[PDB]
Amino acid sequence: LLSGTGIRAALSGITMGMPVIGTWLHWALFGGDFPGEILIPRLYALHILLIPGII
Amino acid sequence: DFAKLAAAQGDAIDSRYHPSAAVRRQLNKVFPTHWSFLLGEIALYSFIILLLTGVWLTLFFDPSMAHVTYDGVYQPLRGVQMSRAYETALDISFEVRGGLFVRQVHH
Amino acid sequence: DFAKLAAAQGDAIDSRYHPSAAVRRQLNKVFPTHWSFLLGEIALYSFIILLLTGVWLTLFFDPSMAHVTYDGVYQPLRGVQMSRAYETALDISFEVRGGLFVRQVHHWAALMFAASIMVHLARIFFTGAFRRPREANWVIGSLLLILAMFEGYFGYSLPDDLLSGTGIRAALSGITMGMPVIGTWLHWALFGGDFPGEILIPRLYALHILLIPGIILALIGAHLALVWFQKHTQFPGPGRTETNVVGVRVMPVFAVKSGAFFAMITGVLGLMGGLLTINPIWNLGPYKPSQVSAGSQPDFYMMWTEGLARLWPAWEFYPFGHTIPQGVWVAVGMGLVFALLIAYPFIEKKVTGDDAHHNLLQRPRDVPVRTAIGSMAIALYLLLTFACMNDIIALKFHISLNATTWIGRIGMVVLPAIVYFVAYRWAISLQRSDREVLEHGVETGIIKRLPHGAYVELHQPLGPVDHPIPLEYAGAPLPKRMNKLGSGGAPGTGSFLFPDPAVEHEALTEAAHASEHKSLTALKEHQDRIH
Amino acid sequence: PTDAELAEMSREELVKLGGKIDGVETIFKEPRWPVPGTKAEKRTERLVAYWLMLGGLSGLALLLVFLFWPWEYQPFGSEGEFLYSLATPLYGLTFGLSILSIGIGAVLFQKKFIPEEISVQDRHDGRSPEVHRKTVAANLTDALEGSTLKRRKVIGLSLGIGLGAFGAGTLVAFIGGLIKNPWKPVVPTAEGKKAVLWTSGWTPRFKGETIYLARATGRESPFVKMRPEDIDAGGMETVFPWRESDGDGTTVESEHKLTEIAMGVRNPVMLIRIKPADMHRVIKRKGQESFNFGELFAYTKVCSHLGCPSSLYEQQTYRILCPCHQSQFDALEFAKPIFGPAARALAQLPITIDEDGYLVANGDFVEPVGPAFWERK
Amino acid sequence: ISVQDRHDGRSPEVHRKTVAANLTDALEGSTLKRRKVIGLSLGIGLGAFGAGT
Amino acid sequence: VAFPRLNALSFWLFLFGALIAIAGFITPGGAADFGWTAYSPLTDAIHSPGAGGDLWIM
Amino acid sequence: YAPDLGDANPAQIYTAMLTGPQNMPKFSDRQLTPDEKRDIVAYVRESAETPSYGGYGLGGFGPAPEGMAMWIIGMVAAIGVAMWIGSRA
Amino acid sequence: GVDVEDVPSAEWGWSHMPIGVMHIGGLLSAAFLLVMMRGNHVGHVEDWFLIGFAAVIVALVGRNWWLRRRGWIR
Amino acid sequence: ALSACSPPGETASSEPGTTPAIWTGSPS
Ligand SMILES: CCCCCCCCCCCCCCCC(=O)O[C@H](COC(=O)CCCCCCC[C@@H](C)CCCCCCCCC)COP(=O)(O)O[C@H]1[C@H](O)[C@H](O)[C@@H](O)[C@@H](O)[C@@H]1O
Ligand SMILES: CCCCCCCCCCCCCCCC(=O)O[C@H](COC(=O)CCCCCCC[C@@H](C)CCCCCCCCC)COP(=O)(O)O[C@H]1[C@H](O)[C@H](O)[C@@H](O)[C@@H](O)[C@@H]1O
Ligand SMILES: CC(C)=CCC/C(C)=C/CC/C(C)=C/CC/C(C)=C/CC/C(C)=C/CC/C(C)=C/CC/C(C)=C/CC1=C(C)C(=O)c2ccccc2C1=O
Ligand code: HEM
Ligand code: HEM
Ligand code: FES
Repeated sequence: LLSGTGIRAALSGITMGMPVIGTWLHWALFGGDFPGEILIPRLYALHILLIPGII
Repeated sequence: DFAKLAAAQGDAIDSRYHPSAAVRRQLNKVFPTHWSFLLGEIALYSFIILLLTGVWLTLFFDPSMAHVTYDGVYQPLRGVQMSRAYETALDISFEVRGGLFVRQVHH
Repeated sequence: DFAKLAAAQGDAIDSRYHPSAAVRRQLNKVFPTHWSFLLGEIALYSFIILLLTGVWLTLFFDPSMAHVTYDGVYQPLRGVQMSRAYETALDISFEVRGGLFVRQVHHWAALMFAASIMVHLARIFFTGAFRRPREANWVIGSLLLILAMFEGYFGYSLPDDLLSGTGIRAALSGITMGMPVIGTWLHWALFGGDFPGEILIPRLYALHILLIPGIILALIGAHLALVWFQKHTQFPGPGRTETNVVGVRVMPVFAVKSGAFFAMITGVLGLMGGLLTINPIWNLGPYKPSQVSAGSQPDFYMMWTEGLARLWPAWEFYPFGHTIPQGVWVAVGMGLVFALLIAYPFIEKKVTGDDAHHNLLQRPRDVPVRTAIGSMAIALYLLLTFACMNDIIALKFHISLNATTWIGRIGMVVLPAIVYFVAYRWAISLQRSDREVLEHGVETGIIKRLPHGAYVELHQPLGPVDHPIPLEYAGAPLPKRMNKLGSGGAPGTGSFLFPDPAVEHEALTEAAHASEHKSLTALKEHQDRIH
Repeated sequence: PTDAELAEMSREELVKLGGKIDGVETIFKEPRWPVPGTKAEKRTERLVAYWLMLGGLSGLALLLVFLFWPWEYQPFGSEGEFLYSLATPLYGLTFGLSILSIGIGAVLFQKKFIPEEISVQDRHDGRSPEVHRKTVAANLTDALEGSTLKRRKVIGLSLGIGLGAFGAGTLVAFIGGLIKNPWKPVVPTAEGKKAVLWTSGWTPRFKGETIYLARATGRESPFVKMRPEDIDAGGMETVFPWRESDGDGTTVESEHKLTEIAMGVRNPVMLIRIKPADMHRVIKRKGQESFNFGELFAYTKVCSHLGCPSSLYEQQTYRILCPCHQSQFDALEFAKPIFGPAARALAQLPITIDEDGYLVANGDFVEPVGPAFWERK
Repeated sequence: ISVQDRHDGRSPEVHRKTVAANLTDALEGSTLKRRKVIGLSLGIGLGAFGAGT
Repeated sequence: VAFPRLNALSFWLFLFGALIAIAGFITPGGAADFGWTAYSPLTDAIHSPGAGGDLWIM
Repeated sequence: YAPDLGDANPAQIYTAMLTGPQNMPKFSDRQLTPDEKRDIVAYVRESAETPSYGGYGLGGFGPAPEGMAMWIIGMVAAIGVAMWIGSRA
Repeated sequence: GVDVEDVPSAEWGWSHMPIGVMHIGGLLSAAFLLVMMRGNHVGHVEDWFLIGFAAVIVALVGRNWWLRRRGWIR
Repeated sequence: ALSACSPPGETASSEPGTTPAIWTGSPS
């Protein structure tokens, strides 16, 4: 619940609110509206491989 | 035994790869001894820990948003609709020996 | 405008990091230009493709064994109950623009990765590049081969479909379960319980996108570091010696050649990923323990294993209250093979007592025993691979399944021996052909009838004549056609339809002839002076 | 060379000096077009240009085809399925053609315009010079000798003990989360709690449980009871252990139970009706002489070799065949393996009929079902 | 207490001159500067492939 | 001979065609079972439909 | 062997299910109901008549033709390109 | 273990295998072909194929051993 | 590469066995 609230507030609301390309960014990232189905797998692939590799 | 063995291993390594000049250059590198020059080291070392425990966590975590009913050992959440990721996180915490410890060390 | 920018950037870089000596050392490094020395690079470039496409595939794949109903766009699977991994693989193939293309490019890149590793291993083994000081580099290569095999296995096991799930159940479950003392313990450590569990796919996904790729990346880095600082081998030749490298410097010939080869390999992989279908998962359906298909084969780099399990004859043991099944043999088989691959340089070093530093490669014909052993191993591998595919061979080519089984069983004994004999004799016969050329000169194919009736062939000596003085073999290839020594001349310069004026033809032909003489002269002077 | 005379070296001389410092001598390097102003040079330049331009136009085609082609999947036998089928081949064609043409242009530029060279580098391999080897050996030996760890056996022994103990503890606490006992009794049974490998869905659970052989309809109610007359002679059926208390797939718990019985690796059973004209040929296994109900025999659908579904029933030879490794069992001889890598017979399930006549299992398998392991027999 | 020399800042002049010579020699002997069409088509093709990919 | 390479080609075409025609025994249906004269209606896809006859022809 | 089902009209499929000729199990009208038989007929015809989406279907058998294609097209082309770029001797 | 007359490029690489390895290899291959007759199969054509191939292998090994023992083959 | 062993508990029989009795199930 806590981390889901954090995802909604920051990763979703701020991304959605941006100008011209904001909702486009939100729908590219979440694959749709905020309670999507490809959010946790996407964050998992970003978090165990992508960002650690770059780091 | 472990003197002639070390000499033989050194001879073999130097005949195959001849790193003596480069290795000696690395051994003679001088480093200042101020305590603050250790701060960066901390950021490195914890990172290594984050890798090790991290790999361990990948052996039990399932990153899914599919809905399930818990049906586990932790009573206050039995029969509760959750996600597969939350279920496997609870399984790391409660079902795996040392899973909670590895989770807490990682965080 | 860009010259001043280049000069200022170089001055800033040198003032900040002073890399001039090291950069110049890396730019002047000389790499031999033999075509076979490119083989390893293929395994590199495909691997890079495997990274790139791989990252793409990680943005859409959910590796969950949870079961859901499809309700996707693919009608012939609407309402079918499947795992979440299979549904997400279907969504990649159908719901993401270019997702099918990325999947197919990824699978084709995996296949090319395995195949090019095998061909590079063949090159290394037959040329004798595993010899001192390059034994550890052979060990690293063997580890990379094993890791790539298992990485590809896990990869195509990731989408839980009927074929990959059947392969998982057969190999990774049945063989593991039957191991003598710890088999069930290994099975329940890996699967978390019985085979149709709930944790296998996430675990394989973690192993396959992060762990094995990381290990392979580190091993390839160490591999290429060894190749770079243990300078490349070379074949014996005009200007070649154990103490030098003859070729081209990195800047710019080698860099441009490597970049262009990368681009061409990417082109081949993209064309195959577009025009050829690989792993059409939606035709197989979700994995179900109650269903199986006739054509049950893994990707080719694993096929040999199944062939072994298809050919070994139902030999099981029953100690005091315990069972040792047939699958155990297969496991041991693989183990032995991998063992026999890792420690080959040390085996040959023990057998021949040859522990000398070696930088000049051997032609395979000059080492008939090792060539015979390598041909024997290749024959056995091919036979096991085809015995894995003996059901398809039986269906297409009219032959009974029992016939192919017994051909494979008898062959895994008879065929390697025949291939050893033939390869040994063939290598020695190639040696004899080299000696014949060196001692009589190249046969030009021209026959003259002498006034007394003698039919003679015109020989072109490769050295002086006393009949030529017989030259000494120097481990290098010899010409056997006269067109390869320049006798075929040059065509009229032009555009394939219209000639250039004869003055330009004369200028270009004379310049090229002068350049060829200058190059040969330079090599001759270097050879004469160093020796 | 000094700064003054470095200031007065041509680029060729500086390249020669730089190569000589690194140990490299370029013994041959000549321009590709010594003769100026020829038509052949123009032709080669235009050839390289055409290859690079084909790469550019194919990249543009990739952009256009990706953005504008109709890519969405189209159902079977409809309009627009040809364009959908061409969607992915066009991506492959454009992408591969573009990058392959760029690579070909680069190769042609190297072969035709970059000057041909023959450089020679000295390996300088083998043993290091004695100065380097002796200095590095002296540095290492001096570290070990000034450390004084050699002449302090208590510290060395304690260090070895402590590091080994910490490593052992860490390795155990690492691997230990994965180690599971396969023989922990977790499966209920009409004879208590039993290990997973000893049990399947056919194992009765309350000492008189009616387990029906249910066919998979492959649809709400994917399993249904079936009668002996629902199999014609020489016909094969895949049945599953279905009980009354499992449901019909309507409620979510019913679907969970039906899924868990359909996914049981040791659940599926092959039910075959022998033609009576061949029932004289049946040879029965010791201890299973009464497991068939007339012409209907029931065997496991799990190969005894490695657990694949041995699901190819040849009626005219009564041969059960496993496609994974081509094992052949004789259905007329208690599924004895007559060919392949299988060495153990398939388990036979005892069956009968209930009062209503529906086929039911008359007990449990009289042995473990799947592939063998250490603890079997 | 050990003391090591930095030997940092710019490189000795010989190294800088020889590196610049090697790089400009590559770029000049390649003769790509006087091939306007080849350079232009290379830029266009690389950019087209980059945009498409 | 006039064409020394065409001669070796003839020999190898012999060897491999003979092997192809004889390999019909490897088929479960067996090799050609219609005589060496291959009379017409008996050789159709209906009568003698196996693969050994096709290997014979080729 | 079990033959390729592509060139068979629906009535042949239905009667092959209904009367198992030889080493085919016999699927009676109660083991496979007529609606089930028609569903199977529909799926078989759809699978026969569907074009491959990923490109050229390599016979529809899986990894064996895929590996043969890789060894005979991809690897052959790669080795030929390497021979073009590199040198002999 | 070979001469320049037999293997021209003998100095350049491993070029001899002791004939004992080949002889015991043939005997072991024949023994494997024979022992493959124990197993699960109704038919006996494969047994005759195994016997024939084992006989050929044993005959080859016996002839080679006899000719090296008498001096003709070296 | 060694020999084969038959399973100790996989013998054949000669007794024909009795036809299975009609099944009755306990309520629970
Ligand atoms: C280089 C490795 C060197 C160190 C190896 C690690 C040390 C091995 C022993 C592990 C230490 C004990 C930790 C807990 C182990 C324990 O005490 O298990 C008990 C029964 O052990 C025993 O008597 C002794 C175990 C005998 C070992 C058998 C050896 C087989 C090994 C070699 C094969 C496994 C290979 C693993 C490869 C990994 C594959 C994946 C990449 C009963 O299990 P169970 O009643 O099912 O309860 C479960 C909880 O135990 C458990 O934590 C779990 O978390 C709970 O879920 C629960 O199921
Ligand atoms: C890289 C080149 C590839 C070019 C691809 C670029 C083309 C662009 C678009 C591609 C669209 C896809 C092409 C058509 C779309 C398509 O898939 O067309 C199949 C046709 O396939 C065939 O046979 C026709 C065979 C002719 C193709 C020949 C080329 C094959 C090459 C690639 C093989 C070389 C490797 C050789 C290996 C061995 C060499 C070493 C010894 C349907 O045949 P069908 O008549 O329905 O029967 C089938 C049966 O399995 C069955 O009868 C079944 O009943 C049917 O359902 C159907 O599957
Ligand atoms: C194991 C065994 C003995 C098999 C014998 C069967 C056979 C080929 C008999 C031929 C008759 C004989 C023996 C002739 C002897 C004369 C000679 C030397 C002939 C040489 C020519 C030969 C043997 C060709 C066969 C090549 C061969 C067996 C290849 C393996 C088969 C493979 C890998 C098929 C894979 C494959 C399949 C199955 C497709 O359906 C498909 C569909 C669309 C595109 C590609 C493919 C594809 O690649
Ligand atoms: C800079 C590096 C990293 C940081 C800062 C980081 C941070 C975190 C944090 C704070 C959590 C929450 C843990 C919890 O609440 O249980 C987490 C979870 C997780 N981490 Fe990392 N991590 C890093 C690297 C890695 C790596 C390299 C891996 C894998 C190799 C990994 C695997 C995981 C997994 C699977 C989880 C979810 C499991 C769980 O929450 O229990 N992490 N990460
Ligand atoms: C040597 C390296 C690799 C090999 C041989 C390999 C091989 C494969 C193969 C053959 C498949 C089957 C794809 C299909 O059938 O559709 C696959 C799937 C997959 N690969 Fe890899 N792979 C490698 C590296 C990677 C890397 C580094 C990543 C991630 C960065 C990755 C991500 C994936 C994913 C997510 C899947 C499953 C998704 C899907 O099947 O569409 N792979 N792999
Ligand atoms: S699993 Fe059935 S033969 Fe291997």
